[PDB]
Amino acid sequence: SQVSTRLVRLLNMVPYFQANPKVTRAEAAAALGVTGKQLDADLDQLWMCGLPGYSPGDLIDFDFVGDTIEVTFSAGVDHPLRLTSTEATGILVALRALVDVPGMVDPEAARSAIAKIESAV
Amino acid sequence: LVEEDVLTSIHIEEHEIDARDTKLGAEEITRDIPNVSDEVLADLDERGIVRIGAEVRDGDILVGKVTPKGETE
Amino acid sequence: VSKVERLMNLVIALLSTRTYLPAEKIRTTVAGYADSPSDEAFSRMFERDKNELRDLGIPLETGRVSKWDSTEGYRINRDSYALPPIGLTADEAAAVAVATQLWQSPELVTATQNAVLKLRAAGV
DNA sequence: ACTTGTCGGTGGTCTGCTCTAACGTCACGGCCAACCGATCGGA
Repeated sequence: SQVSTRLVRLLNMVPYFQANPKVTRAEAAAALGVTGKQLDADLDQLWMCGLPGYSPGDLIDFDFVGDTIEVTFSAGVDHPLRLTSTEATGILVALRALVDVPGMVDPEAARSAIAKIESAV
Repeated sequence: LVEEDVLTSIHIEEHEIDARDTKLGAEEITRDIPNVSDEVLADLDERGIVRIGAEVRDGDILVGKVTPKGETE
Repeated sequence: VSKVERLMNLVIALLSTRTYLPAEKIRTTVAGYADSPSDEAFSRMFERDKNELRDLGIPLETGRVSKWDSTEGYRINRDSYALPPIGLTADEAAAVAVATQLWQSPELVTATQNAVLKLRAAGV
């Protein structure tokens, strides 16, 4: 599904914008999708969705003063999505654990990350 | 008589409120009170009821209740 | 309008509701569902949208309106929606740097990218 | 390729209609209780 990926991307992009104070345009255009051209087209579509009634004060808001994209109204969308059962989380955990490289982040990074991810899931 | 509390009497009043179950939802006793100021909720404890010993005037909130409203234009 | 707009509006509406919203109210209230020709096209489209949302991972629960109401509606548990807290930052940098290096299977790379994006949306 | 509307189906709950073959057969639970004047229908 090529729509589901976009939907998940937006559902994570809104919390990302609300959690990084005044993120510049380049950081968003390089992190969430390399194509910065479609970033504006995705922001335009995000500007149209909001709470039922779809009046000002219900749709999500923003400030394009310059490069910084800040969100003033989120319409309840503040937290990211939960890592789906197995799937993404399973693959990430498997890759993190089955690494065939001699330990370099083993002391307090790899094991800590594994334990924290397992507890979070 | 006023100074020495000769003809002075104590009168006790009882106010009771119940949170029932309605068809549109359930009624919750809490200190949320959608549209009020912040100093009105100063004598209410964590569970939304006044504190013992707190002086109450006319119109002061004793128990904070709220009911489902439904969809209204 | 657009399918993505319908999905986003439905997600937001089901997130912000307090009681189980029935499908009849979903048709009139949520934008994009009011352009259907008849009640069967809307029903099938809403069923497909529910299937997609449930398969994605978003918790979409179906239950009664209330005790004294026989209508059946839908909600989204905001508490089960995700887990806010995150751990340290140094380990996450190593995890991201090793997230994907040579894997070619589309499912694996898409899953890793989704996990990385969710981690970025939950801090770095 | 993805979406979408028409087609068809399984299963479940709320609501309404019909039927049941020994013989059976003419209601109660209860005062009213003043006390005046006016008036129509009986005797």
